[PDB]
Amino acid sequence: HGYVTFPIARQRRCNVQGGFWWPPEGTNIPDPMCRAAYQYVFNKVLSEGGSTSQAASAAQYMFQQDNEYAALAGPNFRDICWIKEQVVPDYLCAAGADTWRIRPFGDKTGMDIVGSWPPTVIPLENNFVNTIPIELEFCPTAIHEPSYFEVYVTTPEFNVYRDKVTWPLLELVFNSTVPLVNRRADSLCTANARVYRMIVPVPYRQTQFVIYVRWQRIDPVGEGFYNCVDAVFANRPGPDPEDMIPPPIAYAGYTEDHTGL
Ligand SMILES: *[C@@H]1O[C@H](CO)[C@@H](O[C@@H]2O[C@H](CO)[C@@H](O[C@@H]3O[C@H](CO)[C@@H](O)[C@H](O)[C@@H]3O)[C@H](O)[C@H]2NC(C)=O)[C@H](O)[C@H]1NC(C)=O
Repeated sequence: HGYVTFPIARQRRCNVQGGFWWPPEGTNIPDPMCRAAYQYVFNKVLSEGGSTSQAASAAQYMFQQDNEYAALAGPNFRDICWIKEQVVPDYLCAAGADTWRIRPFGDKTGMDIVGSWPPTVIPLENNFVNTIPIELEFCPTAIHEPSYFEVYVTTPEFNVYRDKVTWPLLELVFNSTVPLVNRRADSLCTANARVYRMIVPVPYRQTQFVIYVRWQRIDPVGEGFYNCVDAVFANRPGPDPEDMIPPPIAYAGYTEDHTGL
C-alpha cells in the first residue's frame, strides 16, 4: 500500500486537498478536477439506483483509499501482456477499479476522467536535453517485500485534454527493485519514516504528460499498485544561448471576436 508523493500522484493530491467528507455531493472539494472525479462516481451510483449515502460512500472511498489503487494479478504478474489485457486493461488511473458495490477495490473511475488535471511543473535549466532525471519518491503505507517498481511515461502524442491513459500510449522508462530508505527532512511522505526513492529518466516533453507508476509485489496473489502522476516541463524562456553572437489592450478582445465559430 502507498502512493507517489513526488511528483504527487493524482489521487493523493485529491485526498490531501480534502473537502470531500461533507456535504455528500462534493461541493466543498476545492479543485475543479478532483470535484469532477468525486461527482462522477457519486452520480454514477445514483444513476444505478443507489441511495445518496451509498453514492457519497462510493465517492469518498475513491479519495480515502489513495494508498490502495491496486489490482490483483495472480502469479503471472511479471508478464506485462497479462497485466495489460487482464489485470489493468482499462481505467488505468483507477488501477482498473470499476465496481462500486464490491470493496476492495470499489469504483475509482472518477480519477480516470479526461481534462486539465493540475500537473507538477518541472523547470528546465536547458531546453535541448532529452532525458531529465527525476528523483521520484514513493510513500509506502505498508511494507510489502519482495517487490519491484516499473515506471512508464506517456508517448509524445498523448494529450491530457483528450486522451485516456492506456497501455499503447505508455513507454517503459524504469524497471528495478528499489531499496527502502529513510525519508529526508524535506519529505513530503508524512505517513512513513521510510520511503522508496528512485531516479527516473523522464524523456523530454513540450506537452503535459503522465508518469504511470507500478509497485508490484513479487508474490503468488500478485497485488500491484498503480498511480497516475500529472507533470509538465517548463521550458526556460529567452533565446537559445548557442544562437547568440557575443559582443566584441483590445488584442485579446480582437482574438476572441475573430477566431472559431
Ligand atoms: C521488468 O524486469 C523484470 C526482470 O528482468 C522482467 O521480468 C521477466 O518477465 C518475463 C515475463 O515477461 C519472465 O519470462 C518468463 O519466464 C518463464 C520462466 O520462468 C517462462 O516460462 C516464460 O515463457 C517467460 O519467458 C522473466 O522470467 C522475468 N524475469 C525475472 C528475473 O523475473 C519484467 O518482464 C520487466 N518488465 C517489463 C514491463 O518489461
